[PDB]
Amino acid sequence: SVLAQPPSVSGAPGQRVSISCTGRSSNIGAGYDVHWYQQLPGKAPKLLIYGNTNRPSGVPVRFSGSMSGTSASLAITGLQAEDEADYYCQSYDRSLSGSVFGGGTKLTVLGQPKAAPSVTLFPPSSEELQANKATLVCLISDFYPGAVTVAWKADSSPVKAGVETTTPSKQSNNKYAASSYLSLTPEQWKSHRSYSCQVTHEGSTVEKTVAPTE
Amino acid sequence: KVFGRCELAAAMKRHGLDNYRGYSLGNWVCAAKFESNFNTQATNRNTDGSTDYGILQINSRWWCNDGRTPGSRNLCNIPCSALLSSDITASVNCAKKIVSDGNGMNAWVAWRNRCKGTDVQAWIRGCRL
Amino acid sequence: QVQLVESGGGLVQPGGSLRLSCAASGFTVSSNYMSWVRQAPGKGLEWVSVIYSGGSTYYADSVKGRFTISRDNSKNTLYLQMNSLRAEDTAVYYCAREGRGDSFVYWGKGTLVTVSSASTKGPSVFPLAPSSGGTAALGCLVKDYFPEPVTVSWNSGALTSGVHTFPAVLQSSGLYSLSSVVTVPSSSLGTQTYICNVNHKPSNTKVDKRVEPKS
Repeated sequence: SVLAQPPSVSGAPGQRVSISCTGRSSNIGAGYDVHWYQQLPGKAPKLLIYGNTNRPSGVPVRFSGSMSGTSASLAITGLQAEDEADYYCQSYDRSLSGSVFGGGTKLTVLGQPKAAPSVTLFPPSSEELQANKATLVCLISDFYPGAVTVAWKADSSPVKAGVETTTPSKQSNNKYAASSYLSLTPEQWKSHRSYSCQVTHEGSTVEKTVAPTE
Repeated sequence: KVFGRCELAAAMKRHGLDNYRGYSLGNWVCAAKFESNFNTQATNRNTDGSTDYGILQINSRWWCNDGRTPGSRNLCNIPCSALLSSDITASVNCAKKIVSDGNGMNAWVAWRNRCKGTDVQAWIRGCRL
Repeated sequence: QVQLVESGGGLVQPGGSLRLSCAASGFTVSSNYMSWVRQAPGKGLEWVSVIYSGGSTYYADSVKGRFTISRDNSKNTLYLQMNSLRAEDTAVYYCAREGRGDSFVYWGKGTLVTVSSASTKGPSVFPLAPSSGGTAALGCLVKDYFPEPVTVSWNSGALTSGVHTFPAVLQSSGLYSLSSVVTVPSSSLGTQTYICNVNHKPSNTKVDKRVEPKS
């Protein structure tokens, strides 16, 4: 790499964290200023630090930059849930003749308030069944942290065949969302008294059930 | 010699730097301000054995020959001493060559940091050019 | 007041060509340093190209000889002509206005470019009828499409409150599926009409689906 950053950094609310940016003799080491960017989920990056240490309008005092030799740092004091984002350092490289970005650092705030997931389960629509297909739709929303396990059941038996589950990702409200899809044949759907989608999140369990009798 | 801002702007314009390689005159004035503080005799030794000479701080490893630098190239074909003259001709002619190497004005680290993307024409504002 | 609006993104096959636009407002593109920055799905930022206020252009080695940056002063627009596109050119392309020392002070929201030799597949849309306290959840299942994205609106944009379009799942088959759900008052179910407007531009799919209560 031309600029290196640690892939991940984590801290607790109220903690001080720092994200390093390691350049080379052709960029930071040549005297080229380092700029920092904060990229919130589902948003374009925004300038956080310019010219090694300057904060643009609206950037809190808890964000600070440092730079000497071939390296620069981004310090964050009084860590808050709102600081969770991808951070990028940027410089100029005279060997490549252009602007260059570090690989980015994902910042996790471990200890921010826990949020239990909301679950909505939909059975296959009659339109889909009339087309000789069946899909069960399990929608998981408003949870924090992002780790969840989805367990599907046909009566009391676990079902793993035809299960497609998303890797959880952030919603506009800074909480996670995930989806699980169970594909069955119309015959499989009608052969059981019930189907359940159960979501495990930390020590909690939320389960929704659908019945083919309607 | 230490130039005045407007004095250097006039001298640089007379040596054809205005819009040279697409860089308006104010970029050149700004670069000399942050590189040498308008001092034609500014000399800066580097830990690698090279030295930066004059008003535009031209490097002895690639552009000029000072006879002290290991692996010197002398791409401007001039002694580094010619770049310390009160007459900016030699510094301008070498800067015209440097700006044409693959980096543009970014070759001047201080231009990239302090002048690139700023209101550079404020550096020629109020001058009777 | 300063705004950057990019468009021109979409699906193109390997070796194909595409031209991106970035319409600016609240500043003049011709007297500014403008740049293109891309971001491949789940990857980091990658600088692509720059055009200096004086007209000088610079490119990243990865796009050199294939991409051409340019601007139209009368239209106050920035362009990125992309030729001989490869699978690894798939990314969200951002337009940026530079500040001091190539700091990227203003960014657009980005335009998605997908480069794939896989066949385009339009989605199958199915209603997710509300079943029988105060609220009801209903939606639309957007099944088996390629590539991303699909946009979902409700009642041609009239209904925005309580709308949640979930991130898509990438299935084993290589096809995507997503769902959009709206939480509505239960008392509205007998009267209010609920139509999800599904748009999948690569396959030119424009489908409106009625979500009615089941009987």
